[PDB]
Amino acid sequence: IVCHTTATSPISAVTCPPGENLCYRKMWCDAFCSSRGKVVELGCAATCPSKKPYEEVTCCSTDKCNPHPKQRPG
Amino acid sequence: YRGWKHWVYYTCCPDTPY
Repeated sequence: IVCHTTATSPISAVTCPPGENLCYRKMWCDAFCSSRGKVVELGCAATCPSKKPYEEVTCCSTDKCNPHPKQRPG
Repeated sequence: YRGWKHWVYYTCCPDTPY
């Protein structure tokens, strides 16, 4: 179960590895947010209790959860 | 003065491979 690198980028040398878990992705999204975000962050967690009212982090399991610069504005 | 800002926080303008 393998994330990409993160932030700016397509590539480097990857894996969230020994345990535990999930590619913990912060995404700003001001409200609304209509065409808004352009904010990654991520540096892995052990656990999924990020799920709350004014967050950002949601947990990021399964694969590469990783988007882009969201902005494919489209 | 200033130092300072900066953004954000954007994934804008990748990395690049090339």
